Amino acid sequence: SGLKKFFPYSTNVLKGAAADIALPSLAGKTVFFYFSASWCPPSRAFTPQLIDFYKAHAEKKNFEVMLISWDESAEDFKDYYAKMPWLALPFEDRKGMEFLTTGFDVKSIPTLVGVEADSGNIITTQARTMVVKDPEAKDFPWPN
Ligand SMILES: *SC[C@H](NC(=O)CC[C@H](N)C(=O)O)C(=O)NCC(=O)NCCCNCCCCN
Repeated sequence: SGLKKFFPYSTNVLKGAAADIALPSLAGKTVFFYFSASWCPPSRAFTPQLIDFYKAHAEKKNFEVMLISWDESAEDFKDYYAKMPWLALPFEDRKGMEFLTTGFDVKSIPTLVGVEADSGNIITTQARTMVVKDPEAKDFPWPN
């Protein structure tokens, strides 16, 4: 996996209440790293739009979303991630969050960066705006 250079400290990611998801289940997909936090109103307001997009398109367009949390506390993470249907980098992997923030040049939230799982190549850094501008995914994955 292609993405293994982006997970130095977590071998499993979250889905719902579990922590049994491994990286091979992302083979062949585009993976969107979603930088967000509940303390940020703009981020909170973008999340539902991304939820509708995910329900409409995740299967047909073969993508996954992974929350990379800038939340303030373990409790805030738990409550905010519980609103989401997709994956998350575990909160206790703070170092891994900082690694990805630096690696994808994330200076603000919400930010959504799409990567090809098999190569690890960044495909798009504009997915936040394009989920809003292209809600039917006509031009997905919006390659930069
Ligand atoms: S809620 C957190 C904030 N996000 C926004 O305000 C939303 C931005 C935009 N309208 C959008 O909707 O995407 C956020 O992520 N703030 C963090 C941040 O931007 N810090 C970077 C500050 C860098 N300042 C540079 C100063 C250099 C001067 N020489």
